[PDB]
This record gives sequence, C-alpha cells and structure tokens, in this order.
Amino acid sequence: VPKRDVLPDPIHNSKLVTKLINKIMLDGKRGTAQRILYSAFDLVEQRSGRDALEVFEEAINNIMPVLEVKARRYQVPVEVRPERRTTLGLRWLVNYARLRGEKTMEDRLANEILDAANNTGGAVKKREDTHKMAEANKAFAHYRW
Amino acid sequence: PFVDEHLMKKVEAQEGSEKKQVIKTWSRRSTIFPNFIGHTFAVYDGRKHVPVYVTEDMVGHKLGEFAPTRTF
Amino acid sequence: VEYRGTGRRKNSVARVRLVPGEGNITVNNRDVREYLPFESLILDLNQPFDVTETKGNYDVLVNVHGGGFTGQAQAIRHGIARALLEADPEYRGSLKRAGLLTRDPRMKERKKPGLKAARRSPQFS
Amino acid sequence: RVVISLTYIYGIGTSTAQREVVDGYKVEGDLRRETNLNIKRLMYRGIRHRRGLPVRGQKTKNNARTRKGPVK
Amino acid sequence: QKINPIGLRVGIIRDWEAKWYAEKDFASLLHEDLKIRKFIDNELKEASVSHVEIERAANRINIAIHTGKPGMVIGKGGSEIEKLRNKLNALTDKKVHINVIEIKKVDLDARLVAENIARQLENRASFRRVQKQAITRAMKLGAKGIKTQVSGRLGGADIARAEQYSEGTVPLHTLRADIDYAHAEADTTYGKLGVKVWIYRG
Amino acid sequence: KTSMVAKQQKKQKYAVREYTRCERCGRPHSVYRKFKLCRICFRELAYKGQIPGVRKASW
Amino acid sequence: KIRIRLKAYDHRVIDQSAEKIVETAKRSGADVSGPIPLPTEKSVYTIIRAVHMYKDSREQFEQRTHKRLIDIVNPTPKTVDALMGLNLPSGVDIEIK
RNA sequence: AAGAACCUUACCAAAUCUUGACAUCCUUUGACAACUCUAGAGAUAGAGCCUUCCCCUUCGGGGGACAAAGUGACAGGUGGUGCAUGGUUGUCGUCAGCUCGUGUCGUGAGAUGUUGGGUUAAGUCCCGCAACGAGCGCAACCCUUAAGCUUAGUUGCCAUCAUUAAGUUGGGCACUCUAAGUUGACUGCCGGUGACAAACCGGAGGAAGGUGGGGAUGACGUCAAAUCAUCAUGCCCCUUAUGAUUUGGGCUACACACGUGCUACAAUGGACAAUACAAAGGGCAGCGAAACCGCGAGGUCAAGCAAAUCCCAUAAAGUUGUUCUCAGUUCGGAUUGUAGUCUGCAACUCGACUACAUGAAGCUGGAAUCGCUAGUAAUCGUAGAUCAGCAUGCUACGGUGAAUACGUUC
Repeated sequence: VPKRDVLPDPIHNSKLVTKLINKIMLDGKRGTAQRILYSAFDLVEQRSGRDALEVFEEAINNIMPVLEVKARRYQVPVEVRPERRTTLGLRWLVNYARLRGEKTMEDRLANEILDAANNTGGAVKKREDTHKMAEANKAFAHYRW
Repeated sequence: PFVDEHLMKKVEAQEGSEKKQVIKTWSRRSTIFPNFIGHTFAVYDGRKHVPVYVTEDMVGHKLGEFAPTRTF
Repeated sequence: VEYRGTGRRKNSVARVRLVPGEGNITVNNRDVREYLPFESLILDLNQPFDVTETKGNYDVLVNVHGGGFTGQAQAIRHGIARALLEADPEYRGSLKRAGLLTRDPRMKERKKPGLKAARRSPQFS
Repeated sequence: RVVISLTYIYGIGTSTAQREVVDGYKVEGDLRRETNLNIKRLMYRGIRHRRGLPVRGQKTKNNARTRKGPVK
Repeated sequence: QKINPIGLRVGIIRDWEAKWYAEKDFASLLHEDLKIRKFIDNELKEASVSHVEIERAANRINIAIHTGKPGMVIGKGGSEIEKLRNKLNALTDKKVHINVIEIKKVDLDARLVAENIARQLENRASFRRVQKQAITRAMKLGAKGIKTQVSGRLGGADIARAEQYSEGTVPLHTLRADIDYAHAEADTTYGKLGVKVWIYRG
Repeated sequence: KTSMVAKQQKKQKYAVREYTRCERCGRPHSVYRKFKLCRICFRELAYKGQIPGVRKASW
Repeated sequence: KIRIRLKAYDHRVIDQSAEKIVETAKRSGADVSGPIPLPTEKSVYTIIRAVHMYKDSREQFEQRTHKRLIDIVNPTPKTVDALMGLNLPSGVDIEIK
C-alpha cells in the first residue's frame, strides 16, 4: 500500500515499458519476456516507421477508459486513479495480446499495439465494451461502491 | 536377473523316469530353468496349493503370473 | 588508486577494485557478455555512475562468486556504491537522496514447517 | 523435416540410425504381429490384460484408466 | 498446547543432562545412559534423586547425582555408593564414578516435590490439602511462583479433571526465567494421577 | 509389544529382515537410527535434556 | 605445525578449552596460532509434534557441532606433554594432527 | 505409516510349541556356542565338534554368563474400553483476550477492577472514575537474517607479487569467509497535530524506522476432538489362545465416488551444441576421484575423507546460434511387449531405472472453489530422513521472479 516502484529500462527509455516487461512475463521468466518484447519493438520499428514511445503512448490511450463499474448488492461510474488506469490498460493489452493465434509473440503483441493506434484489435473493442457497460448501466447510480 | 532355482534337488530326484503326479513348492520366487517343463507343481498363493502344469513356453517367467490371488 | 570495497545482495558476495580507466564490467575478470544473461540490462548495475554525474569512466575489477546473476549484479551495484562511498565523502547525500546504500534484506523466505511451500498452505477442501 | 516425419508411423520411431531407407531391420508391421503373438503367449498375465497391470506391477486402485474407459 | 519449560530452556540458560561427545557409533552411549538412568530409577524409590548428569570424559563417568535426601545414597559412610557403583559397572560394562552433592532447599526443585506429591497421592490423601500445603511450604522457604497441576481421576473420581493451584509468577514466555518442571505419575488404586510442578525461581 | 522386540533381538534367517526398532520402547516406524530412537521418545528425551542437543527453529 | 580439531556441541565448553590449550602452548612454547573457527554446519531433525494424527504441526530439533582449529607451529617438547596432562573440559572431542 | 519381496504384520492358509518369543525365582549343568551336512518351504528336530571353570578355592566350591527339565509361581495380549486415564497433540488462535487478592455496591446470583475518550499490533499505554493493585497471555531478555569493528587466520580468500589444466604452494590475511564476543534499532532526536499524556504523520542520522524481517513460544478453557496401537494403567477376558516362530499371500485389488500432489494440454515452446552461477545438508561400509569400455540403467582398478581438503555435485531455469512453422503436432509419456542393469536367497502378487517400438486422453477446465501483499505467487533444480533397493509425499536451501491492496461496501 505505499506501492513502491522498479527502475526504468534504458533500452526504450520509459517507466511504462518496464511495467510492460513485468506484466508480459510468466512463471518468473524475465529473459523470455525481454526476448519477446524487444524483438516486437524492433518489428514495430521495421513495419511502421516511428519511435515506439509515441505510438505506444498514443495507443495506450485508446485502450484506457475514464469510467469503471463496480457492482454491489450496483453499477457506479467511478473515475479511475491513473496508476490503476495504466495497469488495467497494460493488463488488457497483454491479455488480448495472448489470445490472437499467430506464429510468435513478437508478431502478436506488436501488431496489436499498431492495431491499438488504428483503433482496432480486441483492446479498443474492450474500451468500447466497458464504455458500453458503463453507459447502459449509467442509470442505476452515481454514488454507490 | 541371474537365474537361481534354489530347490534344484527336488527337480533332479524325479527326472530320469516318469515324473511323479504333483510336487509342491511354497515359493513363487523359484525361477524356471529350461529342464523341468512337465513337472507338475502345486504352488502356494496364500490360500491353498493351486496346481500348475509347466507346459512348453514359460521358461522366461516365474510361478507367480500363474495361480492368482486377487481373484476378482 | 585501488579502492578495495565490498557489497552484497541475495547470497552474492562482491569485492570491488575501483581503478581509473575507461570502464568495463569485468565479472570474474572475463567480460560483460557471457556471465550475465541480461546483456540488454547492463545499466541496472551502472546506476551510481549515472546518478552521480561527476565522472562515469571508472574501471571495476572483481573476481567474485555467490548466488545468481540478478542478485550478483545488484551486489556489484552495491559494491560500486560502496566504492563511490569510500572514494569520496561528498558523494553520500548524492547516494542517499537516490538511496543505493540501502542493503535490501529481501532474501528467499524460510520454509514454514506446517505449510507446503512457504506461505503455500496446502489446499483446504 | 525428414527425421521427425517418421516418428509416429510404424517401424522407425525417433532415435534410430540413419531413396535409400527402404531396407534394414523389422521396418514393417511384423512387430505388431510379434507383439500380438507375445500377448497370445501370455493368453499368464491375461488375468490383468482386461485390466492395466503389467508383468512389473501397477498398483491399480483408482487409476488404470488408459486400458479402461472414462466412466464405464 | 502448553509446552514444558525444560524443553524450551535447554541450550538457552540451563545445561543438558549429559555432557559427552559421540559421532560415529552414537547409539552405544545414549542407550547405556538410558539404562544407567533406569538403574538410578531403582534407588529413586527411596533416595529421591532429582536428576543425574552424565559426564563421560574419555573412559570413566563422573556422574553427578543430585538427591534432596543426600544421606541415603551413600549409606553409613560410603558403602552403598560403592556397591551401587559396582552394580553400574556390571550393568553398563564401563567405568563410572559417583559424584554426590548435598542439595538442601528441598521444596524448591520440581522433581522432589513432584515425587512427594505423587507419593502422597499414592497413599489416598486428598489432593487439595497436599497441594495447598506444598505450595505454602514452598512459599515459606521463599519462592517466586509455584504452579502445581494434578490431573486425572481426582481423589478416586469417575471423570478426570485438572486441579491446578497456580500461585504467583510462572512466566513461561519470558525466556530468561529458569523454570523447574517435573511431571510425576502416581499409581493409585483408581488409576494414574499425573502431577505437574512448574516452579519459577529467579 | 515385546513379541516382535523379543523376536528381532536375535540373529535371523536372512540379513535383510534386520529392520529398525527403538531400543527403549517397541515402536517400529520413524526410528532415527542415528539415535536408534523413535518419533516420540526422541522428543521426550529432547525435552528432558538427556540427549545433548538444542531446540532451535531458527533456520 | 600440528593441528587440533577442537569439537564440541555448545560454545560454553569450547571457549574454556580454547582458552586453556592455547595459553598452555603459549606458556610452554612459542608461535601457536589461534582457535580458528569452522562454519559449524548443523543437523536438523524434523519430527511431527503429535502421536497419532496431525502432520499440520511439526517440531524442529537442531544439533550444532562447533569446531575450532588450533595450529601449533614449531612445537616444543614441553608443549606436547603439557597439553595431554591437564584434561578437564569433560565433553569436548579432541583429534590430534 | 519419514519405507508394505521375506521382516514390519497385528490379519489370513499351512507347519507347529506350551514356562512358551521374552522378563524373573529355585533345582541340575555350565567360559557361552558358532560353523558345515540330511529331511523340509522354513520354523524345528538329528550328525562332526568341544567353546568346555574365563574371576578365583585343598579334591568339591562360590558364581559375570549359557543350556535342558519340573512346568511350579509366572508369561504374554498392536485383545475390548480415550466416554476411567496419565503422558502427548490438533482447532478456536499468535486472536487478545482470561482471572484472582483486598475493598465497595447489590437481599442475591453477580457487578466494579476489565467500563467511557484518544490510541496502537495489544487489557500496549495516558486521562477521569469504587476502585486499588497483582497474575497467565501481548510487547523481549531467545535464535537467525539485515552494516562494519575487537579477535584468530585453516582445509577458506588472493591485496601486492613468482606461477598453473587448478589458488595449486611460496608468502600474507588487504578484502572476503567463519565464529565465542563487541557496538547498533531504542519513537532515539527535530517540526506539526496533539489535554501539555498515550500516540500519529513527515524529515534527518543509520545498513535496517517505527513489535526492523522470519521462526520458536499458544493463556483460562471448548470440542466427553485423537491415541488402552510408543508407553504404563483402572476394570473385564483368554493363556494346549486373543500368547509365540516360520513359508506363502497382505496393507501394494476396481464397475467405482472423493481428497492431496505431479505431468502437461506447446512456439513464452519441443529437440541439438557450447557456456554462467551459488546456498543448505550429509558420508566408514559409507560417499565412489580421474580414467575405462558401455547409445544407455549401471559394472571394472581406483586416490582421498572419520570430514571448509576428498566425495555426493553437472545443481536446473537463463544467454548465444540452428530446426520445427501452429497442428492432437517436432509436445506429452500413460500403456503394452522384448532386451536388460542394480540392491538384495528373490522384482510374479509388488521396487527404482535405461534402450527400442506402439504412441491414449489432454488444444486451458463450467457451476463452484483454493492459496498468496514482496522475494509473495508461479516455475525450476539441489540436499536430508525412512531406506540392504525404492517419492510427483514430508522436510530444508537456492536461481529467475511480477501487479494488485480506490477501499473494507457485502
């Protein structure tokens, strides 16, 4: 609950990219995670020619919502504090970048990132799905938790 | 495994002539040498002595796949 | 000219020699390549040489053992911070506002004798 | 590849020695005939060929279901 | 459950009841220590020994006997210790030497009053009278706290209870508190009554 | 039970039936044959202090 | 140089022997190195605490065996007599090298 | 039950014995008898053979210690009873509670202390008060980790050097390591909020800051919770059996319902080659060095070690290159058969494992549900015990290693 932080990686110079590195891992494999993310980042540099901090920052705002429903017996539009916003946006990015059905992860997370800049995929559809469930159940409350 | 047959003196007693009816062993560990096929054993599964006739092809196995003891 | 220090994290002993040079991580005097499997993360251990920007061209000499490779890299990070402590007494607040002399006691916790795998209580029915 | 296209079809499996491979050892389905002749020789662990207990033991009490069915 | 204090305080402040080394064989020393403690258990029926301590230095044993009645292990002037020491030399086939010391304040150690309360409850006395007189005769010597729990078929009872007459500090969790403990069984006609004496003395 | 204790303190048919008992009671299982003591009597002589050996759970 | 392997269980008897033997070799000789300690790796016995049921609670007993190594460099003939003369720790295990 | 081929074994078929398998008294004999041979499955009987006064007395004794009979007192019982029990252990629960002395109030059961305000982790304190105080529990004086130092340098470390396949020796203990002890972490100091008191928050020092982290330690008692199966007991019952020994089954069976755990269901991967790193623990009939032939389970001569030297011991996952190119497959590894290796009078009921070949569900698990707040989860090996041989179970250590905790609303 003071929610302490880990140092940023100096390959792609951001603090969001080491949270993505720590989010994509499985069974404690960090070297497998660095093997499948930096090659996906170089596939981003070889396909759409722009530095990936800008298109990753502009693509994570197409996944991130501003409303969230939390039901209790019900639905409220609570605004989200931004560390929770960015960890649910990264968790939706990995959890729909694990379910595409392609050859490797380096061609699976990277075109999902470039689909999130062109507002397609499964992640921007999940942002319109939580906006649809928060707008269809806007009517019940503004006050509950 | 190296093949032992510890009761070899019971085999060579009745071997030259016609072999006697049914001879018994209280050991299923007695590994079958290939010279007492036809020696009719009564082997012990725990309950009583169950007869077995060593016919033609059971040189490589013991006396314990024959006479079962788990029934059904 | 040869600052013999020490430093550890997670059962990984480190003994630095701070010598003036251009700078190369010589772990067991070999390389930075074969020993560490993070050749991409070679600036996690370079952290007191980028948070103290007085000079970042200094050579380290270790021949050390212990633990793994991430804990050995943060152990020689602790040895680099200990060599920057014993090199200059005015670096210390430049240490302490970034931390970096904080020995973390985060070791692998003990196997609890009723539980299965050390806060892994074995599945109540 | 060539060497891992031959592991599930009969004869050669995965770790043998290597239009040349047409010849050699028992590469056809005669080993299926030899396995059926050996299970004909045992039919004595034919009392547990309705079960899944071998010559070298199973402990079937709750799980021998690969020579059995799902619920059955 | 309540752990015993002599388990918790060996190798903290109170020393072990055996001081030797054995690494290679190691079962030919401890079981002979068990049979020599079972042989001092025959003279526990009159002598009232608290504990013996095995000092096997290299060949002979300077076994330290601690009895609250010190004049009846030695006999008249030293005969009973010598015929006892010859019986131990027969019954372990090793060399022993009896080291006796004369311990007074007999109602301050747990094993002497535990065998005394189990002796009084063998002789069909009522348990509350010997319990209150044991804790008040241990306080009129001067003690820092005496728990005395007798349990089982209480005085020839049908249902087992647990009669504990705690008095004063018996602080089992402060670990620099040298607490004597003994449980002694009493073979009464109505079963087996276990006493449990827990004396803290600072 | 002193039946099996009176049996196994004698030389036998084989040398492979010499299984481990406690040499104080008749307990057959969990016998620490470094001590030749069982599960329970090693706890009792550990708590009395008549084995030289500490209790520390401080690993 | 000769060595002794000073081997006890507890530290309460190894310090009195390591003060006795070293100063006996100092007062009867010259240049005896100190009681250099070993890592003293221990033996943990883990039993269940109960009798019949209950493997959910268990019990530890560890057995530590402390070892000091004492080196006598250039041993005088009075030292090899006077170390074997007085023997009163009563429970340490001595090996001679 | 941390070891079920015989033994365990109590249970069951057979062979049997009745002072018995064994404890003890008495008489007779006596430094015991082991070892080979016959029947038998062995237990048991039967041959060769005296080990045959070892401490000591005149010849005969006494008796450390054995054997036979009388079977006489006695055995023996893992037989029944935990609802007669001790001893021992779980759960509430490491939660913060529970009681007592004296006094007061109350006809009395009882209450007060223990409640109310604030507080923390706490019945931990402070304020006011018919309460005053005390005791078990919480808080540590206990151990380990977390930073140097006094000390002592070997089998361990190589500053600085000669020098090698090797820190392997010359030298040293510079650093490191290791341990008997020292100094420290105690809201200790400052500020704010605080009744000026308890404390909370922030900052500094410190390696660690708010019981520093983890373990042990489990109150009064509850469940008539478990154990007459470690042991003894209180009662009952047998004692040519319910006591004993041995061979063969046995706890190691399935048409099954359930609990725990492993393996996975693959591209994060499957296979091939090089290469990195440690802790913790054990070893004398045991640990098997190098080398050797073995595809391989292992086997041969075998240094060294009663243990920082010698061994288990390559720890594994990682990194670098290659293949596979998304499937019931290049995954799997159950099953069956053959060749086998090893322990052990022995692998058939029933041990571990190697090769070859067959390759069966399994392509992510519903209603429900379990565990976890930081080195945690997950994954991956290593070591100990039991063990003559046997682990995905227990125990202990180590590598990589995340987010979540708006809140406590239900």
